[PDB]
Formats: sequence, structure tokens, C-alpha cells
Amino acid sequence: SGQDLVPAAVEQAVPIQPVAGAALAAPAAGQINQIDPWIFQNFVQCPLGEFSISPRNTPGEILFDLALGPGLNPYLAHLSAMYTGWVGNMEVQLVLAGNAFTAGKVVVALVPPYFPKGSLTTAQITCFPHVMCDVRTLEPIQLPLLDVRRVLWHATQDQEESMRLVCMLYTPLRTNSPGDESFVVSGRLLSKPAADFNFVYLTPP
Amino acid sequence: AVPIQPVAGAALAAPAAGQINQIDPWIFQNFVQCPLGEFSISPRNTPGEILFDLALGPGLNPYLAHLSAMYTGWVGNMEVQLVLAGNAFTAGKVVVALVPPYFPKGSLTTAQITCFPHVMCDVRTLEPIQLPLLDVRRVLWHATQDQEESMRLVCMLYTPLRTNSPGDESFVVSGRLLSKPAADFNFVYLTPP
Amino acid sequence: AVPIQPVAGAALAAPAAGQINQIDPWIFQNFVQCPLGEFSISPRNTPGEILFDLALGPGLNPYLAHLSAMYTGWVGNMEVQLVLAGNAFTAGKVVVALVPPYFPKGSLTTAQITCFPHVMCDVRTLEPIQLPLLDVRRVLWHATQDQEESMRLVCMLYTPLRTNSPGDESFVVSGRLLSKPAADFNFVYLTPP
Amino acid sequence: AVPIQPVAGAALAAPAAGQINQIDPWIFQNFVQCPLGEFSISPRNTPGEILFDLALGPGLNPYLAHLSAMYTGWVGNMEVQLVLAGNAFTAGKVVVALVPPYFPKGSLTTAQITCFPHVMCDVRTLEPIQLPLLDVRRVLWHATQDQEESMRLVCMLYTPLRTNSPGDESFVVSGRLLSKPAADFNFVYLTPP
Amino acid sequence: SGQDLVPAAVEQAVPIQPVAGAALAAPAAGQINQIDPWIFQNFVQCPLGEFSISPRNTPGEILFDLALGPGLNPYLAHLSAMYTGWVGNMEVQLVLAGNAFTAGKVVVALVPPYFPKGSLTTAQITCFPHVMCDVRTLEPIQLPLLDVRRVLWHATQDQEESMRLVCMLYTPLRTNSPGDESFVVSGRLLSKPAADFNFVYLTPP
Repeated sequence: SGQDLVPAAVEQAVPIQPVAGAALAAPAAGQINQIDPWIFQNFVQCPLGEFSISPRNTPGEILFDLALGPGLNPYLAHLSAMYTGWVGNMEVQLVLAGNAFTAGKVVVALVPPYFPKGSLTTAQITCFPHVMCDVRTLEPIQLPLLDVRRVLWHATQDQEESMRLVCMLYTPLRTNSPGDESFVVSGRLLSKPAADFNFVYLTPP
Repeated sequence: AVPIQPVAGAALAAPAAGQINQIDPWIFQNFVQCPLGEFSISPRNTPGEILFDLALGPGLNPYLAHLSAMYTGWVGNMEVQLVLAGNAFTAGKVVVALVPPYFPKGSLTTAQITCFPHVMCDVRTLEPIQLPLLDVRRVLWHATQDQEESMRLVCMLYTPLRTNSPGDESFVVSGRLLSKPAADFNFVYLTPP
Repeated sequence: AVPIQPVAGAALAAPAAGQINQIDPWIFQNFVQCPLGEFSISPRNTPGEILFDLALGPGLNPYLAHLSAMYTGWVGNMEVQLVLAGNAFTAGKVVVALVPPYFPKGSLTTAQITCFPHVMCDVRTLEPIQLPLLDVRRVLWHATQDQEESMRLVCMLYTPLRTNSPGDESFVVSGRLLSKPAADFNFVYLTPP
Repeated sequence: AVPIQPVAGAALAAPAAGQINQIDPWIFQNFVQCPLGEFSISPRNTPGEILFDLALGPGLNPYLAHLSAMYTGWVGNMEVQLVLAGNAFTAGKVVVALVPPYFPKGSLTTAQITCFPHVMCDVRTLEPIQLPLLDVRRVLWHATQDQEESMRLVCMLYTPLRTNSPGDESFVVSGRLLSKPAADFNFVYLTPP
Repeated sequence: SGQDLVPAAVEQAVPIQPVAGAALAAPAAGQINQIDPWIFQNFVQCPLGEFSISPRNTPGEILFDLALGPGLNPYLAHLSAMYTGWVGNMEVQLVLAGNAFTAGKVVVALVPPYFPKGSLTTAQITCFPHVMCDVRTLEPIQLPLLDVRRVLWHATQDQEESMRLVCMLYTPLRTNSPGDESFVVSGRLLSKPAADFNFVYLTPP
């Protein structure tokens, strides 16, 4: 177990203040709905939480872009068939455990609602609350994805403007290996609801 | 004394916004002129003329409109004042109303403009008339890159102008509208322009 | 520990400016990327390559460049950090120098770049390298609508890269430069854009 | 820290069993190798390979399997540890899951193996990984001469191996699984073999 | 940032006792001359402070040999045009930051005045106050170069016998890399005046 990596993926400060979850949507919903408490314990992989970084990728290549919601959890995506509504923050891990020979850096940003989708150049991704992380960090980089909004809750009809989470490839991936091989790093993505996630109204699945 | 409650500014958006950004404190110290916030009454105008009508937002200010390019949202009240240039021998009255952020559009007669929370100011008043522009809304905060319906300020000719004129000109009375952000104007989220 | 005294920010402009305007406090909390503040070293580069050179001002920031459209002047220090992407088997050193706001232009050899107040950082260092960008000047404050000479940050290849590469690519080491305003960055005078 | 409650061992069988028989105390002091508890990863393996899958019982131990010939039943947890032989330059991750004693059979993708109470261990970890094998059940005690469904330990390739190899061999990483009875393993009833 | 190098380049004891600098030359000079105090702060590169070690070098190859004086500083070499005289010690750094695969050792000696110049075999370089340092040491090895003399000061006419600083290649440079490449280490040399450096008499440049 060599420690020539960068395990310096400790909790960094992201310039964002805490956000209310289910406390505001309680007096406008119609009933008391809580979800299973063992769901909040373990990090599980997103339904779209696998990607890879090849050395044939140029800086600016969006590794993943995903909106906050129940589509980031296999347990929440199954429960979101019975409800019409959700509020709360979620917590995401980032498993970039590349080989001891690679080199490179990705930057995970926190894009607000109502930002125009699409290009999102690499010069304008550091303008958001971001986390700049290497591709060798052993421990899974935890980071919060918050529910910034201007309504009381979101319907489970994906057309709502929700906060995104963009992962640009800030610098190109290179390998320093003595011969013939350039390792491809396979990144995974785990998530779990924060303490204030909750669904709103019971409807037939 | 207009019959309206105070409306919460950043106290309602704060639990949901991710940032709440302050404005330069030297901006609240100046009155700037609103676009399309100018008019003039000639003694040919019959009572009922809508002299102006303009909506609440960051587009009422040269500085706020420029700053709204970095931020995602905004909440807050504004503070408008009205100047009129008329001497001591004029006679005529103007009603300024605060139209809620719905009640879409139509012909408003004088019998109807006095049914809003309003201020009925004469035309020979010396000091600029101050009044608030309140942020009534149904959402937590507004979005800067989306013009949605907000409270409007409306001006009506209530009592027609009665003055003299030598032979020229018709002696119009000019009116201008200035504004500045109230104490609890805030933006929301730093984004790239 | 670079050998330079602290330089006064708004404490020198204040008696002469008419306003001293503050910036959003959420702006000092983020590092944004400077234009042209990126480079890469290939093992083909011989020591002496100027990797970048960029001047102090409000044009080092997407937000500051946008805000400088309302204001007349600016004073203050900046705070830059340097990120490098290299593993534990690389070898090579880079010197970052602080060039005074004169000393115009020419070829700078390595024997000369170490004669400035500088930081000599290796290439396998993990944490981003922090350093200040000081506002040395001869006037009380600078003007936003006039680019005059300010202190520059210069990057030089001091010791050449010594690494491996399988057959492709040449394993360049990438470098990026981020910045944010220091504690005493200020604008001066509210003007219309 | 796996998200499971502790499960009662002999405290649940005791009111109904006729005897509760202890095991040699020198048996809990040793880790013995489970049959079929061995595997190897080659860089040709794509993520999703079930490296092993084995059930809880007295058949995980050379001594327990021999002692179960005298006794009628058994209850208790086990204690397994996992050894992996890989150096400091490897890269790849393995998830070990605790499958409940139903949920019969099928193809388990990686998106599904992380939904169990699990441990996600890297491949360059030095010390043997310890974890429990809990006795979840619906009956008071199990019968030694009847193989019924118990909790299973499952191993999956989560992130594929990324290493080097000179020309031979393919540098597989070997993995072995050892086990020993926990504190509350018990048999039930002395019968003739 | 791997730490399989030898950062063991901490301050070693060299068998030499402290030496007077400008305190003896003060009552025989003619005036009060002090040099700028910011010069004493930063280490800058010598006018002859670059060399390289190739694996095609045999033990005994003199990497550099330089005498103590104002020729070890770009700031002092410029000031030494106005003065006729100098006394004091100086401090030298040694930037040998080779790759994690090399191997070898150099030995920096402190040769006194009046030693016959030239050959200086490798068997007779450990006979002096020496520092034996590896070629992987990260932190720049600091070491003093003192003003041992038998006069009160030295003229800035280089014919004076001053104390030298020899760098032999004690062991040959090798590389342990898996294939085809032998890295060449590029050594640098920085220096700065000690607390007792001073010039003597003002003359036209």
C-alpha cells in the first residue's frame, strides 16, 4: 500500500451556505411521509454513475452531468414512482482511484438552476462553487449537492429546473509508465440522501 | 400611509438560496432615473391618460441591470420618488397606484384607479414624492434571466390641468420618476456572465 | 517567505478617492481561472521557456472584469495559486517570479529569473502553491478604463522535465493558474457603464 | 461499519434446544481456509465477475464440518477475513456483499451489488480485511443434516485491474478467504454419528 | 509527492570553526561601507552555477570548482566593480533533485588556500571538511563557505589565494528504470552573502 498518491481529498470548503430541505414543504404538503431510515446509511451507485477517462480526451470533456433528484439513487428511483414531489439535499462520493503513474485533474462544479444548458466552456466552470480533485485520490471524495430552488418542492416530472453537477476534465490524462501502456481510469459515483430528503404525496405507482 | 403590509425581502429566500449577495452600499445613496419613467401633461389631455406604467425589477436601474448579469436571482423592495415641475398657479391632480402582479390589462378609468393602494398627489407640490414599490410575489425569489410578472407602478391623470399660456408653448408640466433599491434588495447566486 | 514588504491598498487611495466601493464578500471565497494562465511542459522543452507572463489588474477575473465597467478606479492586491498535475516519478523545477511594474522587456535567462523575489517550486508537489500578487505603484490608484503598467507574474522552466513515456503521448505536465482578490481590493467611483 | 444490527446467537435457540454444546476454545483462535474461497483477477476480466459466492454454515470449516456429525443443530455467526496479494502499483476495487438468505439467483450487475450491506475494499490494501457473516434466519436453529438457505458472502469485481506485466505472466492478483467461528457459535444436541 | 527519496540532507557538522569576517578589516579600511540589506535575503544562482551529471561520467569527475568571492553572486559581481576589497563568508545551496530512479553520490569538499590546484584525486577529497550527499535529496543542501585567510582582506584582483569548493562525483550515476532511458541530473547552485560580507574601498567602476 504505497502512499505516494494524493490522499489529500479531505473536506474542502465550497462557498455555499446550508439549505432548507423538507422543513419548508411540510405545511404545504398534505400528509406525513417519511422514508426508510436504513436508506440514509450506505452509499450506493447511481443508475448513471459509471464513466471512464481515456488519454485520448481533451481538456473540456464533460465526464458526467446530472441533476439533483431521485434519479441519483436506485432506492429513491424506485420509491419515486409512488410519490409526486421531493425536497432535500443529497451527498455524492467520487471514486477516482487511478494507478500510481497517471496524472491529471478534474473539476466538479455545482451549477445552479436556470443556467443555459450545453457548452459550458472550461474557462467558465471555475466560476461556480467547485472542487478541483486529482485522479489518484484514494479515499472517496465526498461532496454535497444541495436543493437550491424558488418553489416549495419539485414534482417528479423531470421538466423542473434543478441544480446540476458538472464534471469537466480540467487537465488531460497522461501516464508516466516505462512502456507501451496508458491506463484508463474508471470512475464511479455513489450517492445517498441527506438528512432532509423527503417525498410529498402518495399516488399509485 | 398607503394600506399595505410590509413584505419580506431576503428573509424568505434565505433558507432556499445558496448565496445571498450584497450590493455596493454607495448604490442605496443615490436616485437614478428609470427608463420610460418620464411624461408631460398638456391642458389638452383629458383625465384618464395613463402617463406611465412600469414594472418592479432590476431593470429600473442602470447599475442593477448591469449587476444582474452575474447573479441568478433577486429579491427586494424598491424606493421610487416622483418629481414634477409646476409653479404656484397650476391646478390638477395625479393618482399613482400600486397594481398587484396580476390583473393583466385593459382600460382603467379614473373611477377604478382609486381602488388600488394609491397616493393622490397634486401638481403644485414642491418636494419630490416618495413611495415604496413592494415585492409581492408567489415564489421565494425571482430569476434575473426571466422576466415574469411583478407589481407595477401606474400613473393616471385624475384632475385635468388648468393653467395659462401666453401664446406658446402650451405650458406642459413635466414629470420624472427616479428610483433606488430599498434596504433589503439582494441578489442570489454568483454565476459567470 | 518572499522578500517583499506589505504594500498599502485602499489606505493610500482613501484620502483622494471620492468613494471606496466594496465587492461582494462571496467573491473572495472562490478561485477563478485567469485567461492565458495555462501551460504545459514536455520533456522536449529546454530550461528557459517562459511558460506564462500575466499582469496584475481586474482583467484577471471574470467577475472583476465585469464590475470594472461601473467603476472609475481600483486598488488592491490579488492572491494567486498554481496547480500542477504530476505524479511521484517526475523530476523538474519551475521558478515563479514577481517582476516590478517596469523593467520592460527582453530575453530572461535562468541566471536572471532567480534575481527577483520568487518562489522555486518543484513539479511533484501535491498542494496548490499559494502566493501574493502585490500592487506596487507610483500613483494613488489605477484607472479601470486605462491599461497602464503593473506588476507581472512570470513563470520560467528552471530545471527540465525528466520522466518516462510508453510510446505516446510525450507525457506533458499541465499547469493552471487561479486567482482571487485579496482582502484590500477596492474599486473607486460609481459611474454609468 | 456495515449497516446491520447484531443478530442473536444461542440466546434464541436456548429455550427450545435440549442441550447447547460448546466448541473447543482453541478453535476460535485460528483462521482456516474455506473451500472454494479462492480466486484470481487478471487484467482481462471485465468488471462484474463474481469472484466467489459461499454460504454460511458449518461447512466453511474443516473442524466444524467434522464436529457437525455428532450434533443435531447449530446456531451462530462466523468471522471471515480476506487476503489479497498485490503490490503498491496495482489499481482496482472489489466489493464484498452480504446477501440475505433468500433473493435466490440471477445476474447481479455492479449497479446492484452496492445495494447490499457491503464493504468496498481496494486491491493494494495491506492488512487482511475482517468482516462478519451474520446468522439471519426465520427458525430458532438450523439442522446439521439438512442444507437450507442461509446468508451468503458474494464477491464482485467493481473496478477492473490496471497494472503492468513484462511479457508473462498476465500478473493475476490472487485472493483467499479464511474464516473462524464467532463468539456465539454453538451446536445443539449430542447424537451418535 | 512520493517520499521514497532521501530528504536526509539536514544540517550536518563540518569540522570547521567559525571565522571572523568584516570585524578584522574594519580598523584597516578607510571608510564605512555597507551593502544593501535585501541582498542577504534570497538565494540566487551563481554566474557559473549550472552543471549536469551524465551516466557516462566516471568517479573522480569534478562537477565544479569555484573560489570564494564576489564571483558567486550576480549582485555581488556587479557591486565588485566599484570596490577594491572584500571579506566575509558566503552560503551556498545545492539543488540535486534527481528522479526517483537514479543512484549515486557526490562529495562537496572545502579546500583551503595554498593547496596545489589541478588533479585532486578522489582518494584525497575526503581528507577535507566534506559533505557527502545523494543525488535525490529534495531540499536544497545548504552549506557554508568560509573566509579562511592570512591577510586582512582580499583585493578584487582574482590572483589572491582563496578557499575553493570542489564537487567530486564520488560514485557513478546509474538508473534503475525499466527501459531504454538514463536520466541526466541537472544540478544548480545558489548562493548569498553571510552576515559578515562587506566591501572595503570605493573606487570608480
